[PDB]
Amino acid sequence: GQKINPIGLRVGIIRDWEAKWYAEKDFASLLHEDLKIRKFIDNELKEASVSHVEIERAANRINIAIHTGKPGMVIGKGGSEIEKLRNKLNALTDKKVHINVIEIKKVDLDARLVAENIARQLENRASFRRVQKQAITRAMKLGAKGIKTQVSGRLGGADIARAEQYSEGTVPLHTLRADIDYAHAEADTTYGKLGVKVWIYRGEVLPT
Amino acid sequence: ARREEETKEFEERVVTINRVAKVVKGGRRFRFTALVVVGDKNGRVGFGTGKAQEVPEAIKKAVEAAKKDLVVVPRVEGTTPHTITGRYGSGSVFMKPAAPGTGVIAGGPVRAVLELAGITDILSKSLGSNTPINMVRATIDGLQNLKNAEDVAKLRGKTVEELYN
Amino acid sequence: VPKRDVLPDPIHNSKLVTKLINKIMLDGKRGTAQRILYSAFDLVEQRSGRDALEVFEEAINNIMPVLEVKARRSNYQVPVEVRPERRTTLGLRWLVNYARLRGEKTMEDRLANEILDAANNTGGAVKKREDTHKMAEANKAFAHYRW
RNA sequence: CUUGAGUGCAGAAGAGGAAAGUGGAAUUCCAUGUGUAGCGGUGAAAUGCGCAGAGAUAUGGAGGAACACCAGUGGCGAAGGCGACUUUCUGGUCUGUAACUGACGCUGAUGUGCGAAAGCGUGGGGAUCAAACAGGAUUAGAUACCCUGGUAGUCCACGCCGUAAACGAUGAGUGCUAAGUGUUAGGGGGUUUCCCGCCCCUUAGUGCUGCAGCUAACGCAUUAAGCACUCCGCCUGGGGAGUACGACCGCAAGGUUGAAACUCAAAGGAAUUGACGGGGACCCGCACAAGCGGUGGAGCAUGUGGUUUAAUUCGAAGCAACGCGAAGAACCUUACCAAAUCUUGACAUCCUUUGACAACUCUAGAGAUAGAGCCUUCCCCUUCGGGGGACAAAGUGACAGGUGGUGCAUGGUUGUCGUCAGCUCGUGUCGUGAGAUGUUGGGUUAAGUCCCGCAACGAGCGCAACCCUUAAGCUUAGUUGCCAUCAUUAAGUUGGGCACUCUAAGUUGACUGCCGGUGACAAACCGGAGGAAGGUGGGGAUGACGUCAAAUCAUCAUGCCCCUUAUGAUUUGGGCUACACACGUGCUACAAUGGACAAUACAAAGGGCAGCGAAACCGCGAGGUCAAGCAAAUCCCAUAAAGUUGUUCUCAGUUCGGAUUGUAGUCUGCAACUCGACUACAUGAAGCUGGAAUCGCUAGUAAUCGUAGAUCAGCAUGCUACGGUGAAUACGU
Ligand SMILES: [Mg+2]
Repeated sequence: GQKINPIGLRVGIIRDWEAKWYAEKDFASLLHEDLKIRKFIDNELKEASVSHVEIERAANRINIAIHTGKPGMVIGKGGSEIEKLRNKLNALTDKKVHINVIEIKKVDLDARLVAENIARQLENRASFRRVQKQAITRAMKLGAKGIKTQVSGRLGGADIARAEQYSEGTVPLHTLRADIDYAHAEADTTYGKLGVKVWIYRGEVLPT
Repeated sequence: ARREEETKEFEERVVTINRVAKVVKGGRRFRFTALVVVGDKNGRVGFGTGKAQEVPEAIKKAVEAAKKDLVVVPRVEGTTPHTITGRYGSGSVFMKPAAPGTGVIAGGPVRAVLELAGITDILSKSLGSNTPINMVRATIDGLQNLKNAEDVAKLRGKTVEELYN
Repeated sequence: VPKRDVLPDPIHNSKLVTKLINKIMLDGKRGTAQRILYSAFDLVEQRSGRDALEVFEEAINNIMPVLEVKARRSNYQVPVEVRPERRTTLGLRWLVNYARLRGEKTMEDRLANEILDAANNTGGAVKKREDTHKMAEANKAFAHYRW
């Protein structure tokens, strides 16, 4: 309790993992191989604002793909960048890779992108409300059945913390065939720290 | 409603806000509010109100109900025809016309009213209660029970210019 | 809310045995009660030669209340008929519970003494009958004009 | 002059008043007859009355007070008030009438008088009822409620006080303005043979619902709180205070008149929402009952408190902290303490400066460490430099670090109210408004579940499902699984087989869904069949808006604040585990369903690669040698135990129990001294079912037996799952 994330509930049925490889019971070498991948990507995230990266892993190789709204940041002009990133990766990965960018579609309706965005306007001291109303508003143009959008902490860089939410549309949550994009974020200006809890719902579909 | 028309010019104008509560066990659910008047300052004005969990919602809803109720407000010479006293729920009121060049003299709310119905020079003192609402309802009660020379001499068998203010 | 019966037991052929063994089964050892009871119906016939159903059925009539009380409200308490289910349940319940209270060292001597004395209208089972039927159906006057 | 007012004339009614008179029941007191042992009272009792015969029962006597039915939102009167009846005297009112006088009227200061009950005087009376009082009881106490008695007084007459929620908290009088509907005394008319019956109308008071309108709202509405006029009285924030001084009246208590000082920023009305009620209606729940078993006693383990301490490391504290974080405390961990030790530091990034990196011994030291030998050695790319992952010791400013405080500044995370069934938003309506409306009512459900009805229509979150698991079957596939047909065998071990079991994949099925009744035909309830499984089939996961300024800065992250040659650092040893005591959690006991010995059958689930430890051998034993198979349906963990059959025991602090202590040994780890675990011998504790209070649980449940794992050099009575045996009761709210 109290509530949970849907993703650890919907997983097992309607989402594969962000990470995939052979068990053999030796995980720790390979899972904490993945762990540094999970670290370094922040230095793409800061410019890219990516949703999620997969790691498929065949026997002798690695195959990943980063979900972005901004390809041009990471692809380089004509490929100037991803090779550089392979170079800075092999130095610690200590094994080959075929990093293969992926674009995510209806590109900016996504969750971690948009949660990150509203955090970004809270970084430069945007007032809280317009962020949320414009979030839901543009979301509703782009097509969706319902959205929730939340913030916590000391609003307006002010006294004891609060939390609100401006949801619209139906947000089927305690059901089990949803395929919703939950995320989370953080941001500091001067006082403590500010997180969020975005949500969406965009139609019912399985991975088979 | 009655008969909002969105066609004239408009100038919304705000009089107050409260923070107003309904206590349910545990917390205290409260709902900001506001009153509004809307007129063309050319011969039309009326109030409008509403409540919401947030201001812009409240004021906008108020304005949507605002246009829906109106009075014609017989005006003459950039001035009201004569003097009355309005009365509604102990929010009495008293107006009087004026030598021009004065400007409306009155309190905050009523000033926002008559300044929005395009009246220029007039004298008043609010009376009874100081509460903003029934003050206004006093005003428009009087303006609703108000007449000009054409409004009257029509009725009486005779006609103006043997009689005029 | 109904009863969910126990079927027969064909040792020795009857059903009250079936309802009996289960109460003696302290801590879920059904074979021990099975043994000592069945032997009790060997020995009760051995001493005082007769049938097991004579001593058993007759006793569990002799120790079997048919009128009884219950409290409610000051302190008043309705005299109340006993359902046949609870009738036998009380007979056997207080039967074993006092059959304990004899105080012998033997598995079955205590029982044969119990129901063969009960079948002679003696033993604390019969005294329990007489006490319950004493306070009951002696103060009936006040609590009887009710359900 | 007659329309206001008053007088008439003919009428109607009435608990209108004062005095006298009469009568029945009933209470009581006494007397008598009858007759015995209780009466009377309470929630339970007691005190009292009673064998001197009560009470109860019958007769008759006295005596005071009140008057059953009738009695009604009915009447009367100026109010207070007035209810048995009859007489005497006597006040006003309403109608009709209209001759009669012709404005004589309304209000009313100061004055004058009547005025509930209590109270007072003087005198009579004294049946009940009953302040004060006594006794009893309850109660911590009860001079209070309760009970038994019980005086003044209630009562009458003459006098006196002279007030009240004296209320409709609404001054008197006149006049105008929608209806409906009853009621009381009358009047006119039509119908009726006769109205006495029916109807229509009109006056006077009387009650209710209601518009116009008023009012802040509730509400009033021809009996105005409406529309107005006259006259009178009265108010100017609350406490101080109806107090004080003074006057006046009074037999007296006290009544009338009636301030101030100081002091407060409120006092207060009406209505909405929420909570609450020892207020009410309904339903549900291991909430009660019906039942079983336990804690509390006895000893042990574990944790908190305390005590004590160089330190006994911090947090958590009613449920909603106390076998929690801590799913592993010799060191390590460990934060705390003593000692020796350090300064870009234990450690991370940056610049220089280099360099691939290092190891084994000696010394000193407890280690930390250094003191010397020794050798780490430009490896990927070089054309003499260089570039590089990566080393380097030194400088080294930025720095680094803080288990350093604030969880009442925060993110994140989690409990709890509670899987309780509810909580909210839009549009529109009402309301001056806060708010209400929906979401209410009838019916219905485990469910704001659903139908119907309704100034409400819709949406969302929520329950349900949606998913995992479970109950049966069909297809598919057959090794390591199985062996039915057979052969063979220690043995399914192998030939052969995949029929069955099984293994995991796909699909069928259960949905008021089929029938019958009931029911607003509907929802839904009840029963019937079928099927393995009927009304969410069992279970799990899932936890609304929010609450407790709940918990965590010590998982982490972090604002602010603070430390810095130490609030940072390394190491050895130590403690986190103390011990007059209490508390809570749990274990084993207090023995014959029992104890000891021997034989003997039935599982499920999960783990094993530097780990499972098969066989055999030694040893009483923990264990030891030894090594086969084993990355697993293969082989090992791993006998399952309870049970079942047998022998013995025959009620003892016992062959009960199994604490504590000494000795002898096993393994792990360097080393088991604080402080590991384990076996063997000997010891042989308290304790013979648990007080006051108290917890768990409704069927595979409780009760009860053992197994596997995580954490793990060694160490779990605890935690999690796993199955085995397996019940009693559920009258009912
Ligand atoms: Mg009348």
